[PDB]
Amino acid sequence: ATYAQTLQNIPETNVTTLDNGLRVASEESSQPTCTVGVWIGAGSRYENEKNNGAGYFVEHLAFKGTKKRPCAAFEKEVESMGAHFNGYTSREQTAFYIKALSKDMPKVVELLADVVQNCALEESQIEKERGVILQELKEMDNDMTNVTFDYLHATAFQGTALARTVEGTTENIKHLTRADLASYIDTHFKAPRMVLAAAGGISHKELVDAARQHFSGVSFTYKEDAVPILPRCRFTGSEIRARDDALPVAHVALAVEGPGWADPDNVVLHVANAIIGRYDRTFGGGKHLSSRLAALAVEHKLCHSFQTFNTSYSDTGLFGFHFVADPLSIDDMMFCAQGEWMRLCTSTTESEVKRAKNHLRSAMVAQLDGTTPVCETIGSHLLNYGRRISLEEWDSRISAVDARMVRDVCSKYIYDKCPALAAVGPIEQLLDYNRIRSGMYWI
Amino acid sequence: GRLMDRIRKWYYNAAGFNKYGLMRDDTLYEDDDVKEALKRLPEDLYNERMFRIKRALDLSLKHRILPKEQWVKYEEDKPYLEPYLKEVIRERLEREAWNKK
Amino acid sequence: VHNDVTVPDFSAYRREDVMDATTSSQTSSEDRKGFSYLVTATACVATAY
Amino acid sequence: PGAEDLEITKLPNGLIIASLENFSPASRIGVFIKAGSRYETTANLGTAHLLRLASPLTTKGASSFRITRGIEAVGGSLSVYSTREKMTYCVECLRDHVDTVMEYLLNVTTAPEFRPWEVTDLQPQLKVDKAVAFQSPQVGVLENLHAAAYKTALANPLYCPDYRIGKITSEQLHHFVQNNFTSARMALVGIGVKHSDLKQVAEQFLNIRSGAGTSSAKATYWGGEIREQNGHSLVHAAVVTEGAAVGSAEANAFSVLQHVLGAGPLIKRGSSVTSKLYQGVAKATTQPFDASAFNVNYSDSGLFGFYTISQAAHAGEVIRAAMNQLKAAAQGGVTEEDVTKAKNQLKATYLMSVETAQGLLNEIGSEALLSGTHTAPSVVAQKIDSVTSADVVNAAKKFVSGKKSMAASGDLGSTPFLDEL
Amino acid sequence: AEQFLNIRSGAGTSSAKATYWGGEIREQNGHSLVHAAVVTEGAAVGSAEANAFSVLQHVLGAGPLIKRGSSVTSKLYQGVAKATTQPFDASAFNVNYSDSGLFGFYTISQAAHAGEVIRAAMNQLKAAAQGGVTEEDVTKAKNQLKATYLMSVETAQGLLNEIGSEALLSGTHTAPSVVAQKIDSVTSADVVNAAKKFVSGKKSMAASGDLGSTPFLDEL
Amino acid sequence: MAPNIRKSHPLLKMINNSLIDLPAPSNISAWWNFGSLLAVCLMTQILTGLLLAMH
Amino acid sequence: APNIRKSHPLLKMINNSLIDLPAPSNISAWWNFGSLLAVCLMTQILTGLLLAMH
Amino acid sequence: XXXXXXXXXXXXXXPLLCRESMSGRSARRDLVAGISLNAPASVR
Amino acid sequence: XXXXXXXXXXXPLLCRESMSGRSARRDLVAGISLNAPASVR
Ligand code: HEM
Ligand code: HEM
Repeated sequence: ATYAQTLQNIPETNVTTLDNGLRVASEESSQPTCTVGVWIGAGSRYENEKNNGAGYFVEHLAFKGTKKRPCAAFEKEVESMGAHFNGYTSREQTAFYIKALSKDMPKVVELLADVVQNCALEESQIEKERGVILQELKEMDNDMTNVTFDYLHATAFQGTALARTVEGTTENIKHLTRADLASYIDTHFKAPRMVLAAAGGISHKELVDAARQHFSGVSFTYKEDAVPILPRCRFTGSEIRARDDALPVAHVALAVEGPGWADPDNVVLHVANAIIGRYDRTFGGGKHLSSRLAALAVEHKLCHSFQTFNTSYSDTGLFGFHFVADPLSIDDMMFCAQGEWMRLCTSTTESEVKRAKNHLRSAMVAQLDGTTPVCETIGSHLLNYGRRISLEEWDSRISAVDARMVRDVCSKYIYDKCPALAAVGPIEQLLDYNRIRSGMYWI
Repeated sequence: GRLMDRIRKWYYNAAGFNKYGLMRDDTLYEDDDVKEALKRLPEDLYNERMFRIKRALDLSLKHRILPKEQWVKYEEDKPYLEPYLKEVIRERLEREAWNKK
Repeated sequence: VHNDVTVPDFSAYRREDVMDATTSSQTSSEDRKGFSYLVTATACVATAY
Repeated sequence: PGAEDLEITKLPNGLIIASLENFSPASRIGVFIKAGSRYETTANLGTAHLLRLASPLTTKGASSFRITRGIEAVGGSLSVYSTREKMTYCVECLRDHVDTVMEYLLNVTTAPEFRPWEVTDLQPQLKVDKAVAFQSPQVGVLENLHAAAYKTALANPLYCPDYRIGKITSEQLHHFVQNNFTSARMALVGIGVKHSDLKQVAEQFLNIRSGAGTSSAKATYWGGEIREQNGHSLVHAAVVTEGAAVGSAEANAFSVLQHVLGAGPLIKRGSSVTSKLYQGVAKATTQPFDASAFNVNYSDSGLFGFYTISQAAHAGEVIRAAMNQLKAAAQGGVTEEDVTKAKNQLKATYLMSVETAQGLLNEIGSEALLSGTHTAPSVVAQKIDSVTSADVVNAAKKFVSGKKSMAASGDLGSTPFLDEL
Repeated sequence: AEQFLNIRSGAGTSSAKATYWGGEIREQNGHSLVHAAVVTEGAAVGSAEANAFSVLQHVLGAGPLIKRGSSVTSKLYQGVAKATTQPFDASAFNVNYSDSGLFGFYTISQAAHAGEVIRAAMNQLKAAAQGGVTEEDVTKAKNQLKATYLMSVETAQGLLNEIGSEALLSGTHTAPSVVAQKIDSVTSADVVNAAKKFVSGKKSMAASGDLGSTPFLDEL
Repeated sequence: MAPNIRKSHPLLKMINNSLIDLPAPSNISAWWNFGSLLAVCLMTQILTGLLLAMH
Repeated sequence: APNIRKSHPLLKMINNSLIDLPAPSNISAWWNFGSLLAVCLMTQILTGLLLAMH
Repeated sequence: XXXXXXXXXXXXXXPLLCRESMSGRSARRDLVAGISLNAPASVR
Repeated sequence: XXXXXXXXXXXPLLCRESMSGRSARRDLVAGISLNAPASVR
């Protein structure tokens, strides 16, 4: 038995929709354990000036008890079944999910449906999470990678909703009310914009039955059915430089505008990103690594780490790279990095992409190692693609990628484009947008 | 063959770097390969090579050579760097071939 | 913190086609770059002459 | 179609071959070895650490270049995980390129050359790898704990000591592999592979000497108190006694007591209700903290106790409170439901841990290495909940009675000494 | 001191009096020579048992008095010499602080022979506590001690320090004849008593070297 | 070594460190232009002078 | 920088070319003709200037 | 193929001050040590 | 105005008598001087 057959022999993901518009999807295996949760199409982009970080403030109060069962009871009930309750919120996607035995699946769905709907929002509890979030802000402020990527969005999509942090302003966290929080939940956590995903030893029919019971009544108006069409976000060829020479090492992120989840070019951009790859000084491969930028990074000690990313959103994205380097190795690192970008648009060989495709194949498969990462894919695939894309289909798209295509797609999104630049720390050696801008053309 | 092998011994004496107390691999021009092979040399062999060279240099500025007694015999010449140099070249040829794939 | 940091409004300096924040900046990219590069290409011609 | 069972073969060598086909598009083969710093003596400290960093170095069949280039050529990856007394060499790849990556895996573990110049160039990576791992304060006290708990074997540090960086000879690497990487101490464990192939490979290529090679001086207990004053506002602290060993009947009792006291929140940003340890301390201190149950099971020994991350001046409050919770647990304070609730939390934790490819290959290879078998998950579910409530209160009794060893690093201005508990 | 020197009067910040621990700190650094110290609580400055320990120190022996010479008077140096083969050093260690003090032995030995030296040095204090102290040994140590004190005050450093040390604590200077009285007014029993306190009291050990053969504290 | 051959090449290096990567104040005015003017004017005078001197 | 021979940006390439410049200990008289050409060039230019003035 | 990278300054060495964003880390097992050909070094 | 100096960095005596005189007669003094090498006992 080989690879080409073990992709078609993967149990297809079942999809069914309730009256209120809520979708239910499942990947059934023979797992005694399972992961099942709800992936909501809500984030900081759906927020605005005054309710920024409300969805994050909500995320703090999701596990803090519901109407049917207060904090003490809810935590005690979830812990007792050996079940793990976890969740997150991004710029365009919120999720709450549970890891438990396959037998507790219906009880779990009830527990999930209780949080998204009948959340308590105790007036006394909110006041505690005031200081909690305000501490998580001070904590995350020392994550240089975090600060940089927030700054990147803040300037790339400057003047739009995507320029906002997921956690929100200090003033907003300070002054957000129970009314504001309850408003967010009612406005955004709605059935058609939610996906109940599950993965493990779960019968799909049993899943939609327990879902049919606890995921509730139909919306009345047409307004409550329709899914909102978000206003577009404007990219800006720009830079933001937050300088601090006392900071040990500098962080730099550079990106161009992406295509969005729908675009089939997002596959090629991932193949291209696989070519350059990533590195940090613990990569045992060293100077012999296939990645040219990594090899140059080792040979010349250019950086502590570098990564390439293709963060996609609904109607846009961020194709770029990020690296961490010493104050005097920044310019040479940026030089080589932009050089490999041009090498993508100009010189990309079939030999290079034959490797890159193999890496991306192994990557997407590694992405589905467990019940939670399968559930995460499923909850996101529906929410972004409208359907599940089997590994079999991904392979077909990827295997059709050749060097001539990588050159074209990269030349389309990278070549002679005004990039977005975020630089934090001791950043003297890297200077002038015009120099960076001129590094965008001719290899 | 033993004919070419005797020609060897003739050229070795006609070359005359043994008059300076130098091994054959001492007179090797240090290109990129030889440089790398040298860095792989054990401390003792390296420190010994260093002295032989510095001695030859000192002799050369004196326009003198070593006494006939101290000349390196053809059969007593140590190819101390050649095994290292061969692997350095072998490794490089692999990379050059592996990069044209 | 850093969440309390945003980019100032550059509408006072922005070009015509990138003025609106809900409008795609890319549709008018070739238009904006094509003009400045035309100025450069012309200056090259004048210099060459 | 279908899902057929796992196979195990014990070669004439003493080598274990535990395979399992799951028809996953990704194969994952590992080489489980009974190596580690446990077998180091004062003469060759750190040779186990340098050894796992020496994986991409040249071998008798593959250059340091071809190893990295050949593996990356097929999207594969190579990694070496190791504890104080175990060493796993793992490879992941697509189902097709198993045999390709299998070569380099086999070359690394069974035929390293440890070329003196490559070894020398690798030595300073010890400084780097240690520096980034030591960024987490826990590895600080966890290494100091083993140093304060034992006198040898397990007392040896997992990461190479500073004074021996660059002073590990190329011969010491050779000797360590020759003395420990022997057939009756290893196991070729695979996933997404047919057993007939994995067996054919293990026979057609594994030649390094049979037998048991160098053995380890069994872990003598000490009971020491190592304290690091570094002014960090947060004080880490661990207090343990001799716990239980792997395979021991006494082991399951400690794991249940762990979940009774509580081991790490199960809810994001959530308080721990089931945890009598988390809750018991929360009544004593005001500020944010963390206090979990600590339990290790080694081959010939083990450690059990609590780990408290607390604020500087409130370290005393948290540590004393966390101590009282084990006292009260030994004095009988264990409900029959608490056991069944912990036995439930434990059966859960085990099961979802084997979801991952890492967790499955490890769990299979761990047992196949020690007791050359794989226990059916139903019977491991039997062996755990066949633990009485008395067995739990007994395990708590052993803590309060036995000689304690403590490791704590932080601003220990208000951190109590061990003779104050 | 008066028409120039002033500033803050009084007694100012005080010190939390030294709580005893009894710990075991060990440093593994691969040095071929292993240093090791084993002490219990001694006597404070101006204590009754202060002089008794200083005499016991010279009974056991504290540093050779002859250049490149073996130590005959030293029962510690000699007692260890019978146990080990190779070069070493083993002296009596004694500190007297204001509210506490430390007493024991310090052994510089070879790596693998650290165990031999340390155990042997331990037995010498055991045998010293079991009565093994001649009345002459005391008088011989009381002589070595009265000597050491006197020639230490030859130097300008030694004289200014000795005067200022006492003038600081007990605002007086004791006549050198009376300090010679207070020392040899120590009985032979006082010495064997001081040895008894070592074998009984809780020990604390510090050792740095290649401790591959250096014994732990619960092995003495 | 050094990555690019602009920071390396001992000829292109002082070409780089004088007319390319050379750090200059952000606010110097047009009164700082006459330096490079004198430079070009010198090369102009020398060329026009050579052409005149040949006759 | 202690002395003003290693400091002075004029005297320092004067120093690093004709004073402290590391040279092989055994180069022969065949290495003399470099500095000869240099002096000969300065000689030709001077004698040429004097001739050109007439 | 997965796992996040890191890097610190040496010679002296190289997100843990909350109750929840510092939580989840308090030693459950002992201490595993990983290192890879092309993946960031890990620790448990 | 007297006493010998030393030099080391950061970031033998193996015979019974040439390394003798060291085992701490007392314990540990720490001297530093305006113009004399840092003492240690
Ligand atoms: C900074 C550089 C120079 C300056 C300031 C300069 C200035 C002058 C001036 C003021 C004149 C007078 C011409 C007139 O007013 O009619 C002149 C003439 C002349 N110069 Fe130069 N000159 C320079 C370089 C050179 C060089 C380099 C050459 C030859 C290699 C040269 C060759 C001549 C000749 C042949 C004339 C006669 C032509 C004439 O008189 O117009 N000059 N120069
Ligand atoms: C490397 C430098 C030089 C070389 C090789 C060189 C060579 C020569 C030669 C071969 C002649 C022929 C003279 C003869 O054979 O009769 C000559 C003549 C002459 N040169 Fe030069 N020359 C150099 C530099 C200069 C310079 C710098 C100048 C003026 C600034 C100069 C000015 C003259 C003049 C005026 C003559 C005519 C005088 C004569 O013919 O003897 N020369 N040169």
